[PDB]
Amino acid sequence: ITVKQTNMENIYECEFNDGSFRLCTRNLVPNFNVYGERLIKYEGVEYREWNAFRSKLAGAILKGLKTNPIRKGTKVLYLGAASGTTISHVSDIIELNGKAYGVEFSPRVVRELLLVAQRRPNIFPLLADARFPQSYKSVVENVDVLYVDIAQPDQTDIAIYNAKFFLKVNGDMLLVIKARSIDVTKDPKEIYKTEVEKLENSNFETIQIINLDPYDKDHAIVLSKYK
Amino acid sequence: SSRLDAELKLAGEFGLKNKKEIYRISFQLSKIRRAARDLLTRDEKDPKRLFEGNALIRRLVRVGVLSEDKKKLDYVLALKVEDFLERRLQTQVYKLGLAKSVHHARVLITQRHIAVGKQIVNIPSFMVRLDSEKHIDFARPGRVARRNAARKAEASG
Amino acid sequence: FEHNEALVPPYNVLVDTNFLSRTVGAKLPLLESAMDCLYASVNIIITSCVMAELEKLGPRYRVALMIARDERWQRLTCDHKGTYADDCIVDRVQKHRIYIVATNDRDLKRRIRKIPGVPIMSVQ
Amino acid sequence: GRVFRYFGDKLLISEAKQSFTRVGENNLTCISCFQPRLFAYTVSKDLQLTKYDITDFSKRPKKLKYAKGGAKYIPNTTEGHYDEILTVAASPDGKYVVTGGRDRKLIVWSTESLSPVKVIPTKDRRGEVLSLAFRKNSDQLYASCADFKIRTYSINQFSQLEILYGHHDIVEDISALAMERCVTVGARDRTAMLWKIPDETRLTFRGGDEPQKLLRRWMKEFFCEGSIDVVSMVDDFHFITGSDNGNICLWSLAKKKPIFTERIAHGILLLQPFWITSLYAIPYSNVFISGSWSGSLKVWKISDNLRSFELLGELSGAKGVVTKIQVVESKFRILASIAKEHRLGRWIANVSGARNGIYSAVIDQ
Amino acid sequence: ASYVKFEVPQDLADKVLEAVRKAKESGKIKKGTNETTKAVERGQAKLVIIAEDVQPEEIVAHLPLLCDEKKIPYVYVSSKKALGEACGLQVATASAAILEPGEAKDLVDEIIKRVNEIKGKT
RNA sequence: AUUCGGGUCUUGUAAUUGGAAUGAGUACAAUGUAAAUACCUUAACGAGGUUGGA
Repeated sequence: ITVKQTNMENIYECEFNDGSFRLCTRNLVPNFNVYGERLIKYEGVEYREWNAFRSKLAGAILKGLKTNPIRKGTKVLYLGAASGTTISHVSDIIELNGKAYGVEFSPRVVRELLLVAQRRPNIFPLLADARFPQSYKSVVENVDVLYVDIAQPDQTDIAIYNAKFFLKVNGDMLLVIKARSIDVTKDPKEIYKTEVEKLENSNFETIQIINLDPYDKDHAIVLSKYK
Repeated sequence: SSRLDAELKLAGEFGLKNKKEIYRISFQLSKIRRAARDLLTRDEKDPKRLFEGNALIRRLVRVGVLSEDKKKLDYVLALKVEDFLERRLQTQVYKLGLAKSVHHARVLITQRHIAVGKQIVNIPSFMVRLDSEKHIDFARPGRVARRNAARKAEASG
Repeated sequence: FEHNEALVPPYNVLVDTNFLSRTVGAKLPLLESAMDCLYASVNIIITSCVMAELEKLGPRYRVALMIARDERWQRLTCDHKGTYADDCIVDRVQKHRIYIVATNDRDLKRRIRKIPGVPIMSVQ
Repeated sequence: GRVFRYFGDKLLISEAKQSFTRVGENNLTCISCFQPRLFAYTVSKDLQLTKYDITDFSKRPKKLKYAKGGAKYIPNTTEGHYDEILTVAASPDGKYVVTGGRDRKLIVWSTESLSPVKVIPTKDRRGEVLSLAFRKNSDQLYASCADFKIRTYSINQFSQLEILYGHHDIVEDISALAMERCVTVGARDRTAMLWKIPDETRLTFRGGDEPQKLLRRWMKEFFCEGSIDVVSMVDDFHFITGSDNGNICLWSLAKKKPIFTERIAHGILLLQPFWITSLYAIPYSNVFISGSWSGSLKVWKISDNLRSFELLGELSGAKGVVTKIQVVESKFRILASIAKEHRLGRWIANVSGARNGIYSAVIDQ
Repeated sequence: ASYVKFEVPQDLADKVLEAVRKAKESGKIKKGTNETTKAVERGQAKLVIIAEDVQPEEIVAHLPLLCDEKKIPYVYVSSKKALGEACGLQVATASAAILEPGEAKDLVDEIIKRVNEIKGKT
């Protein structure tokens, strides 16, 4: 075993007993895991294994995400926080300094987000509809990163709307494009092109466009800067 | 070249369905006249647009056509080529369990076996419509299809 | 040619300025012409650079502009309208070898054939 | 060959004599009555075939003889049943009774000795026998099967004549009269199909009407149908179906849609309708009987103009899951097989008064 | 039933059972609630199929919640006996999953897109 | 396209299994040249071996 820093803050790689390499983050709440993930001690510091097949962010990193706008003390608005898988990893990355505002409108699932957010002062859970940022206007502040992973046909438009409410000028947006929940009929690759155009025809500056394959079928993530 | 990468595409469809030739040419031309004559909507609702309407629209089809919409069937020109392809036993008869995998299929389609609810159907490029009857028939008996009925859960598309 | 395909209806077609002029002053229905040859729904578009160039041509040759500013072609908002029509399309299709290009510029076509998976259309 | 029996209004239903006879078997799936001394034949999931004398309307069905199948009979041309018997039909000539079920065999027995005289396999690994119906005054048998086919037979040739194709799901129920034709129902295909055997043609009737659409066209002034489960022919030109949303539909061969619908015919009990699990139109008459698991047998009367039917009455001693209904006459005697389970294994939550045996009702005038 | 999130018309329900059968034959399926669960937890499943007549409802109640976290689409059928008997079993099944569609890709893609429409979307 | 980087990972058995694959002959009457009527359609009986580059 060996753990070492990567190009990105608070994000580490492991050499393993057998010779495999897996992403991990620095455990903000030591001894405690959110999903089933492996906990790993190295030189008396504990790390949480970051499975790429579950977390789209881990996926995007392993597909060569140039520069990750999520780091120490960053303020993120997380649309579609779900059960807390990925958001728990951005909590680890951001540390006590920074803040994550998790919006999620499915009660069945916010149920399990609660447990994650109790243990973690970083994360501020919100049971609300990302289509109405007015309904959480009064709890959140403006942010550096708008991380948007919501299953909705007009997902992009939702994201832009939240952006002009909460995203700082020159802030970054990681937008996950779910081809099959925008339209199962259309070609995933035609969808990626037309959604990016919505960002450009607003004023987002497309930095990088990753295809999440192996890890997520019919998915692409866009990194862009709001002006 | 585009000619080249085309001559790629075709070979892609060459078992994106199962063929071995330019039946891709067949279906192609089809798509043409389908569109073509169709696309020549033009026009209005000329009582003609009418008969032709539910007409070509009654392309549906089963295993064939679209699903539920249109009007605008040029969608087909997209599909058809890339859709009309399936449908027929040439396709939608592997996608039903019996056939172990296209090849291991056309062969029975031919080789007597594989029959559409009574009467075989050697024409190893028929067309399907109301399929639930596309069994083996067989009439010691069609072996490859009669016991390897792993299709007993062939709930596919 | 080893190029993996993933094109889906409706085809996205960038129409250049020359083609637009041409089809206008010879009365060729560009929209229907593309749906005919592509045999599927087409979204017909024109970059801002191409239509700007037309705008200059439009000072003495009225008629291309209106057709070219028609919804049928929908504007593709490029970041560099100032670049000759040719280079504009090239730099837009170089990242999106996805879009089909209809051009009368045999020079632009030649250098697009280089890029795998670029349908090319033109008027004889 | 049309409706000529108008005794609907005459029936003394309110004063019907009701009885029940327990059987030591589990889950009667079908009952078949013979009418020229009258007989009934019952089959069960327990692999038992049983013969009753029912000629004395004053006393309950008299057990005469039985034959039980079992594991001994695993092969499929053995002369015994080894998997659930799903259906039984008595031959119109009095000579034969034929059974069939999940072991993909037709077995024809002599009524004399209750012994197998011929076994005719379907020859398909999915060809479970789901329903039988003799052409009236004939030896021509029709078997609806689970592999979407209807097989025909000549019983005094002990042979298979042909196979009919059309359905896109299991053919749950089949009904026939005197003509060389039959009606079938395809369950989840939500169609009924009229097979004209000699003309080599077939009519197709479609249900499965979207409730939102139905409501939409009703506003011009209910319950989802997922399966059409039962069928009975009233004459050579009309038939009735029963669905798992409680709908009893009257159809004419001339019309594409049902000419009449009684929705949730057996009521409900957020809202769930009682399925129609049994349906028997006495041939060429204006009366038919329906059954569910709601505790009673509903007797209905068809209009003289054949454009509607109406509730004549209820036979309320019929608790349990009615799996099959037959009617014999001398005075009408309704016989119905009652089980704790649905014939085919569809799951039924709380059946009130669940029991195993034969319900009888004698109705005068 | 209450764990059922949306309404599935019988045409779709039949197109689902079909999709599953072809997937037994030509692809890879998982059958049973525990195995379906693991398929979602592992992110392998492309489509999840849940029966409507599960008898304690709560047995499959966790699936809608779980599928949404992992963004895997799910669909309903009306009979558990019918889904199991599709699956190549002679007994009932409460839920199943398609891992690789094989010769049902086209058939599945239409389902995952019809359940989008009758869910909202565009 | 590679120049080095990258991609990642079955691929060979001139290895060992599959059905009583199937073809071709044999009554087979024959829509049938009432003779073509064994050549049809059966039926079966039988029955798998261009280029460029050393």
